[PDB]
Amino acid sequence: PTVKPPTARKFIWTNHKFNLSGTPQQYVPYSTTRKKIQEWVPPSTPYK
Amino acid sequence: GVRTSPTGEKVTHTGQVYDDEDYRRVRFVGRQKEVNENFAIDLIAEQPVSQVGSRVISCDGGGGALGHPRVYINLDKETKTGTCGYCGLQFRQQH
Amino acid sequence: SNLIEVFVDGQSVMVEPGTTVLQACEKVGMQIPRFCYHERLSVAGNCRMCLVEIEKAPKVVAACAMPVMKGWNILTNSEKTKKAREGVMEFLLANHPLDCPICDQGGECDLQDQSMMFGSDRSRFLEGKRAVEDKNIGPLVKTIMTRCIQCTRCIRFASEIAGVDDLGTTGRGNDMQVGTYIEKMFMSELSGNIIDICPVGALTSKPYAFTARPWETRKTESIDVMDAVG
Amino acid sequence: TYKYVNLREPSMDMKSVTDRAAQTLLWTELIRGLGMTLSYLFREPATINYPFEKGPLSPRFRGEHALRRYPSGEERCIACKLCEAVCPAQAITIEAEPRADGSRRTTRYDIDMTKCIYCGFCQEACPVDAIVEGPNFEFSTETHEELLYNKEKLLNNGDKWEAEIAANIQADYLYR
Amino acid sequence: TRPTVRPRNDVAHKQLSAFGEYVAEILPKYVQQVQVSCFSELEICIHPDGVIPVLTFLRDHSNAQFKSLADLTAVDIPTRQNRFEIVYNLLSLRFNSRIRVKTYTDELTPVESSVSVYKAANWYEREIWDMFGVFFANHPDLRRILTDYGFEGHPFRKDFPLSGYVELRYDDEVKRVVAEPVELAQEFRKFDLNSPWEAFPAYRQPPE
Amino acid sequence: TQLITVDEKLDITTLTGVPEEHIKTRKARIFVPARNNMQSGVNNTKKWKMEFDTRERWENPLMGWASTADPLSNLVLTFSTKEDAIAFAEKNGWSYDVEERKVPKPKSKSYGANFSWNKRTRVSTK
Amino acid sequence: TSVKPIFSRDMNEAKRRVRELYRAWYREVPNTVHLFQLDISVKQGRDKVREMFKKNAHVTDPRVVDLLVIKGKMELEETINVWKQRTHVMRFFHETEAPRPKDFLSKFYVGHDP
Ligand code: SF4
Ligand code: SF4
Ligand code: SF4
Ligand code: SF4
Ligand code: FES
Ligand SMILES: [Zn+2]
Repeated sequence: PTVKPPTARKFIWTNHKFNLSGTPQQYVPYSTTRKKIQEWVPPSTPYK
Repeated sequence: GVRTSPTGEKVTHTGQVYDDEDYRRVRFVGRQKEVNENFAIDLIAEQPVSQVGSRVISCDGGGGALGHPRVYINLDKETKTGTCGYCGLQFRQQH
Repeated sequence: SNLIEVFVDGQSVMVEPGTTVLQACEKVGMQIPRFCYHERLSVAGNCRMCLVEIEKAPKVVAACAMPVMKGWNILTNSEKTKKAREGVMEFLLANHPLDCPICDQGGECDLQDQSMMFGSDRSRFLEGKRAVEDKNIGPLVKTIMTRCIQCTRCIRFASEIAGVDDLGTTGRGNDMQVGTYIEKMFMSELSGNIIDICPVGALTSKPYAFTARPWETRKTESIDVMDAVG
Repeated sequence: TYKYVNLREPSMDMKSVTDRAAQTLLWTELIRGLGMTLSYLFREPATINYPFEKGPLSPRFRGEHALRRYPSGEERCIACKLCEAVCPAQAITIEAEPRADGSRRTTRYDIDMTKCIYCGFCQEACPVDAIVEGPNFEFSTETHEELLYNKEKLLNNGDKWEAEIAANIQADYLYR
Repeated sequence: TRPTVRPRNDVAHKQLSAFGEYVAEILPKYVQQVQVSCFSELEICIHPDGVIPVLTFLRDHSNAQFKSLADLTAVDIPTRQNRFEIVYNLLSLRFNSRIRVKTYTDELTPVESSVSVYKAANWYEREIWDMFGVFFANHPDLRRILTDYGFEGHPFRKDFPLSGYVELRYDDEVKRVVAEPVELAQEFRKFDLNSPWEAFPAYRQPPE
Repeated sequence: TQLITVDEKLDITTLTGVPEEHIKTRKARIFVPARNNMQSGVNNTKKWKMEFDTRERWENPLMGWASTADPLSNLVLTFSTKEDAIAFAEKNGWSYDVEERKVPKPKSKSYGANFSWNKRTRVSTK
Repeated sequence: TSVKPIFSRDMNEAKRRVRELYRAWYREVPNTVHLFQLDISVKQGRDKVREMFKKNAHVTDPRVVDLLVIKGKMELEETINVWKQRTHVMRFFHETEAPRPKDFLSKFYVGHDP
């Protein structure tokens, strides 16, 4: 790769952080979705 | 190019962040909530809207058989830009 | 007693006089493929898919709107019937864009199903592929008129059930825009019904537009509410 | 046409039977087996020094599950669900929403790396070639949570490199 | 037609037709159907009484050897009063031909234990007893093969769902592995893929 | 050998092995699957599908999924007639509901009456 | 409407075979609790044996009773040998609650099961 190193793409990291398991810095999964059913809010305004 | 939640962590490109009365925040404790910090909404606006000097034009996306198939889009909107659904980038016309 | 014999593939069956060839084939079980016929509207003949080789005639005739003469013999699986269907299917798929990933009828198309079960396996027509600029019909119905195959079914539905008369053909040649001329927000009752009339992915639901694809869902019995008819 | 083994007889010539009896009494072909094994002793061993010399591979290895994106552009996927339909393990799970740009997009795109059998059907089924079987095969995961990838893990896995995946696809876009 | 399509050999078609007509006309007591496929492999459709005489006749008689026995599967079909299908498969060593002996059977009435005439059907009968429930009458040893011991339910039926009714897990309270009712981790989406529009016109059954 | 046989009902729910709650609580539905209206094709008709009622499908909070404790939820049995459908559902034990079949009623459509003279039937566009 | 029966003609031989099978299971239990080294007294095991016999006590088709005789005899063979280990014999019991009651009220606080 001293013959053709690069690519013409402006998003590649400048770190290349390696296999990072068994650290305080690794991956956890979660839900990449917004609110499902949107529960109701009671009115703060009272009566009686 | 990211926002930051009022809880103090990074939101995603989708507004999916948590409230104060959750527990998946506490399963995020100790290990980093990863987020791709290079979004996709703002990368469209940095592109030059090409002004092609014809009427009805073509789009492939940088490479034959490497990208999305041929879509031929129309440019008859005299003030609006024709948008490829695949590419996501705009066009104009100049006779 | 007022019955005419048709020999569908040699099998004789009695048909009420005056009705179409296609209802006789649906009586015996056959489905001649169709794009501009529907079992609720008037019978136009603009899609050319309904063809059939009726014997002792050198010319293939339609079966969407053919009256039944006495004692037919109907060949639905002959040679030039299949050649006519492959030809017409190859004609339809020319000026129709590559949108089957992003089109909102991936599981519920009609060009896809009938192009598999009757069409060719290779294409032609290297150049061309015109494009029609879309409209903004309403906030209820998303509209891309490029996928419109000009089949004249939303027009007949509007003018004969909706009674609104806000849809029309415009132009000649390839350039026949089906739509509304005056940039008017087409708003009426039963305008939600037009997104199931349109057999291709040209008139889809606006709020639903990109949330599923119809093989993942499962279908479930239910009853209409907030209306007295159900 | 056939060629069957073991049809002879032990000979009745005294020389042949005393050669077989010499093999019996004198451990001869056992020593010839020792000679063959010493002849493979004096070869040079074909071991690769693993963490410094990694093993040979193909241009079309099926690895890492990294997404791609457009040249100087946005995300390549569509949420058209073809990969989820073809996925035989049914490990793909997609929830789509469109965004403010008008073009259709996603919300959730999960691969169960536990369930993924690493076929290539999602590589060959994507009409825009968004999901690609990645180059490298180094996962080695402690917990069981970390083998459940989100869209952001896949995009960071595809933005830690694309030039590798771009080199592989530009090498072999002609076969598939 | 001439490329891209596997041709058929009408010589073997006529030969298997004449042979099946011969077998059907010389065993009238138990024969209902002798059907020939397009690809010329014979199927003989049989009442569940003459299993032992038809197999003894088809092991011998020197007009058809068929010493070789293969599989037996009773593929489960609802909307039949007699549901299951025993499919013997017979191969001749001298002749290079294959005949599928399909006898039908119900849920409870046994077929007559082909292990007495073909020694290769022992584990076949035991296995299909475990997986279906087709009993075999006067068989030496009937146990469970290809299931767990404490499991029951005959899982290759259509009434048994894809996920089983049990789910094992270890626990430390009772220090062992126990079974709980099933708790999936994902739904197993059974998609709708039956598309309309009649891809095969030659197989249109006559309706009511 | 033509033995004593009685001609009665069947009780196969003891032998199918599935426990009592999934036997007697869930109720089958025998229906002809209706035509998916965005297409127009009745090849997907002509069968009697047996399905079960759906039950709870919560959210697995680690991935945003749909788990369920329902083994019988994902069955469908394709049948040829309603008679053998009811015979099977009463053979195997569980309670059931049977609907009937609905067909397109034969109309009498004609292009020549679509171009009429003194009737109000007139296409007004073609 | 001719059906070949399995073993029995009427319910007499069915009752005879099933009480024979119960006699065998009665004299088979203490050998199992001595062999597999279980953790349960003889009384509780015999009570759940007679419970499992009393569960299906209302089936009158003799073919079905014969087929359950065959099922119980297969399990008796595979428990009188040392094939089925400790896990399956404990799996016959239900000590891993599942305490899910059959009220209406407690079925209402943990709902969706009428
Ligand atoms: S209507 Fe949609 S799915 Fe059908 S052929 Fe056109 S683009 Fe493809
Ligand atoms: S919009 Fe749809 S229904 Fe109307 S003519 Fe076009 S294809 Fe036909
Ligand atoms: S097949 Fe490709 S474009 Fe379609 S959902 Fe999968 S990754 Fe996205
Ligand atoms: S490689 Fe196979 S199992 Fe893995 S995600 Fe792709 S299609 Fe699914
Ligand atoms: S149905 Fe369209 S032409 Fe007859
Ligand atoms: Zn494009």
